[PDB]
Amino acid sequence: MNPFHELEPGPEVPEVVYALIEIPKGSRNKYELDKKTGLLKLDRVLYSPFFYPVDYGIIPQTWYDDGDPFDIMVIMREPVYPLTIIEARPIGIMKMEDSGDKDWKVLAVPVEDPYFNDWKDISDVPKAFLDEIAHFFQRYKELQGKTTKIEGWGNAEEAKREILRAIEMYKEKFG
Amino acid sequence: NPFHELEPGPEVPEVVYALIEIPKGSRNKYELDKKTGLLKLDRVLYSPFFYPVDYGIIPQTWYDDGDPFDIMVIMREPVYPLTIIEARPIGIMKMEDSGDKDWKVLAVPVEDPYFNDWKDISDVPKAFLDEIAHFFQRYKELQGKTTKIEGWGNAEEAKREILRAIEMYKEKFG
Amino acid sequence: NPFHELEPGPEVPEVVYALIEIPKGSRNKYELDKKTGLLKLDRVLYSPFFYPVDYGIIPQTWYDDGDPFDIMVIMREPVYPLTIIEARPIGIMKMEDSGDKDWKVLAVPVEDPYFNDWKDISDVPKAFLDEIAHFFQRYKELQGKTTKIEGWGNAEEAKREILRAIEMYKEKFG
Amino acid sequence: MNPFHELEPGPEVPEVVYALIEIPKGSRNKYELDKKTGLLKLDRVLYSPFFYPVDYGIIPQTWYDDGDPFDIMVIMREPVYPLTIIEARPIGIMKMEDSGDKDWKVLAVPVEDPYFNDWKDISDVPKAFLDEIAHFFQRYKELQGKTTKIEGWGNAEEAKREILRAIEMYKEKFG
Amino acid sequence: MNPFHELEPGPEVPEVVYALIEIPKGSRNKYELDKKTGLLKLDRVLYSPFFYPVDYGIIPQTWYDDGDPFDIMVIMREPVYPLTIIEARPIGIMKMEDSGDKDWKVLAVPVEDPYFNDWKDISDVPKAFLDEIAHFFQRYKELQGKTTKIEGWGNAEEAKREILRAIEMYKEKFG
Amino acid sequence: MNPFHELEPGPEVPEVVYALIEIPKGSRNKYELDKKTGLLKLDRVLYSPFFYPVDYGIIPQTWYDDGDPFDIMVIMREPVYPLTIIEARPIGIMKMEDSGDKDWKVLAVPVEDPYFNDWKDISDVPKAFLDEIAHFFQRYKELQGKTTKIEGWGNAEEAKREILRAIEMYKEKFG
Ligand SMILES: [Ca+2]
Ligand SMILES: [Ca+2]
Ligand SMILES: [Ca+2]
Ligand SMILES: [Ca+2]
Ligand SMILES: [Ca+2]
Ligand SMILES: [Ca+2]
Repeated sequence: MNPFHELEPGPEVPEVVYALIEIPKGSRNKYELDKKTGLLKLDRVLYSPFFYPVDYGIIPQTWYDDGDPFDIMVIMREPVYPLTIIEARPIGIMKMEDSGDKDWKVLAVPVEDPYFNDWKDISDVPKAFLDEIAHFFQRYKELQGKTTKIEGWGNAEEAKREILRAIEMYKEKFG
Repeated sequence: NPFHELEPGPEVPEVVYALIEIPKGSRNKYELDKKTGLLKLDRVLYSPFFYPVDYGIIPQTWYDDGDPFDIMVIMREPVYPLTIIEARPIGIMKMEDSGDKDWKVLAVPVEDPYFNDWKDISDVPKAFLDEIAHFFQRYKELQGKTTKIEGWGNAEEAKREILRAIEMYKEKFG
Repeated sequence: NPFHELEPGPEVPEVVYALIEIPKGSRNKYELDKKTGLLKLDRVLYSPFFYPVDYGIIPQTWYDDGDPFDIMVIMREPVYPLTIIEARPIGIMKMEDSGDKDWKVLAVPVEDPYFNDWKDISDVPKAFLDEIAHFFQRYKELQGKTTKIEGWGNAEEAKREILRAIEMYKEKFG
Repeated sequence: MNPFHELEPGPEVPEVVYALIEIPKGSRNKYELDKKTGLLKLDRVLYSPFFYPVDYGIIPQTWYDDGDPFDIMVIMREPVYPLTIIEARPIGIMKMEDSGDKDWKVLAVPVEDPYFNDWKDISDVPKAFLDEIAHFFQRYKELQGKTTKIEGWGNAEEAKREILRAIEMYKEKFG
Repeated sequence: MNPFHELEPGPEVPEVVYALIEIPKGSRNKYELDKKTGLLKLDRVLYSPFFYPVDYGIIPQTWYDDGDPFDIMVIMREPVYPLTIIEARPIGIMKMEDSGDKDWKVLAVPVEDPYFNDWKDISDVPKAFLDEIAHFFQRYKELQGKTTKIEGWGNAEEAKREILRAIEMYKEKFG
Repeated sequence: MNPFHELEPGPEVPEVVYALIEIPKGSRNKYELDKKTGLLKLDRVLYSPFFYPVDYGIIPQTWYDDGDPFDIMVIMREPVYPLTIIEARPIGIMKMEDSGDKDWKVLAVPVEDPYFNDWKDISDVPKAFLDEIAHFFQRYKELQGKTTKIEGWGNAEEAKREILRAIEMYKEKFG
């Protein structure tokens, strides 16, 4: 069974969504979901000594403008294992373009860690942390000759808007 | 869902399967999603405690608290979530959590020769039993929940409860 | 011995040195050997709890409990024991341990821009303060010791106590 | 169901095969796929304080002379998680017998780590590294009283021929 | 200052000794104390994928027949850092010869971990654990062409005897 | 006191030098020796989620054009602890400028890991690995607004000449 197709986008969209984690914070290995089988697959080893600064994954049953499931980054104190489901509250969105593709990514916090109880919008995140995430996506494919453009951060309302768009796109492509 | 498809064990109740959800050393509490059988984050423990054992469930069991029967396996090196271990029950922790009978089997892996002579609760260092009981006594304290630890039962008692849980599953499901 | 040779800080009490003894995530409790200044195992915590912060002492301080003044530094990645960190005090945990005044400074590292806007106790998520207090409330429970947590003071109060501890050191030693 | 039966042997066999990893480098726990459910299973804890020196798994849809799927060892700088699929280039083969059975193992490098771009055959591997792998397999079951015999290393050409034979054996026995 | 010369052999010799740890359990790197300076030094990387099964170090102010400080192995649940002092209770001794040298090693438990409160003699240790330690020292230098002979285990009384011998030897060589 | 002043530059300079490690591979924390006490000090947390790709330290009793001890990078398979001494063979040198200062760094392999026995010059290192190290230094201070310039790599001969120059500079400035 392919988790991407079988799980709902979340229990209370768009206030609480499911994040299906593919890459735990601290990994230099970039994993993806195998399209056919739903197994974890190594996509590549990052060409530079950078690590994913957040737990990284996808929202099930979404589709985005770049022709992939919609990506979500979840701030976890202790990283989870790949293929773990996290109930996540979206708090913002990173706007960026990768080789002409709109490759925006939702930023979210776990609902069930009380540490983040007061994080509800992009302004609640330390600025240095946002910069470190943006710098990662700006440079992580530099040695592969790819250029990415970081366009800035959007707030929680914008993230939620985009999640609803992505859910609709999925329904139109597969349903 | 691995909970339904796997047998309770290759030689019940002397050897059961433990389906591990939480490796020793984790502060994240994981459970199985009941719809899909994927691992799911239940919560992050509110206190800086870590699971002192690999923690999971015995497949095709059901217990008084309306959940699969819990099992704790002592592993020298923790396994990954969703790993099956063949485990020998050596005892049982008796506890209530918010008025529900929430007993948990203590077990050792059959395939680690380190534990070959552990066969009953008396073979476990007492400081180690204390640390496990203390974990369950306090790990939900900041969530305002009360747990009562009632003590430890021996291997025979553990095995009786396993048989009871295997029967309860058959009733409720088929 | 690093405790005696290092100054209390480059800009007391706004910036102090923390000499780390125990990295976050350790179950082993380390201290400095007073004769040699080497790291020494004090004990293994009796319960499966881990230090929720990097834990150490402020050099050339002394406190009411007859020890160097304790400091807890919030580090995203833990450091190695015997590492010096430049730390900004943002608060103070008030607690008694077996009748001794055992207060501990809470601090953030100056050189991690993540914490640039943490300047007082109100900037810390309350769940995090709770988890620290809970650790010290229960970590010696199985050793039969009682600790009393009296609450948190703010940055100004922390800095006053640091000045007091720096003076106490000068009295007792030279 | 069971990734061993559902996945193809590789996207471009035998030049590029899939390695389905069961044991990450650094593990003292020896895991195997439960061939009923396809879940990871603990087979044993190694009796000696040795760790797997490579990420160890099987090639899907293969069968070998010893009556199990064909083993593959992938050199990863950062170990992956169990049940991860890696696209791998075979560069050689370890010839060994375990309890009288032909228990040969493919040695491979990941296609998507540029570090190994110039590793194409067995002669590209540091000799000390080949020795460490062989010594592990020579001794890891010694306290269990089993005997293994290390017969040496074959080159990439030989490894690829054996992969094709294993693919054929699977077809005859199941397909 | 050199810790080997400055620290006493222990607070209550031979019932409780100091172990100055050089190698934490799980390390493949073999560290030693630099003779001149007392700093940690890499001696070698073990040639095989084996890890030290115990925290490993020396007793300060001792000298043994093999012309080195007397070695001690401490069973720790969580490994310590190098150059950490542990108050340790000797419970046995491993008898072995390395290239003609008597290279016996004390086995000990930490006084301040209540897990080991009842471990007082060699018979309290699981047999499989003793075997795993012995197998490690039997084979860890095999690829270096060295042969070691394991002669067996002695009890707590014998360990204590040897500690007293080693303390006296030190006094005669340096004092 | 201060290992930087007490230790010799190496046992057989410039063929074999001592590397005194300050930062283990994998660290995002940047450590430096406190030049008053010789204790390890946190200099900064890197502003970006990058990790040191090598074990990083200094050669004792050296001084360089940028007014600090000469930097050395040691390739270790398993990282060591801070303040560990490694006997290292120089195989090359990274030429770079940091804020207008000549901040060149020796690249070296450990003498006592047989894995690197055949690494003797810069051409023996996989090109992707040299690129990853250079990219780290090109970008690791970008969010601090500092600029570094990577000028390329020199061979073992050049590295050894620079080591001798640094040893001489130390003598003139302190000795
Ligand atoms: Ca995308
Ligand atoms: Ca239960
Ligand atoms: Ca105190
Ligand atoms: Ca085989
Ligand atoms: Ca010896
Ligand atoms: Ca420099």
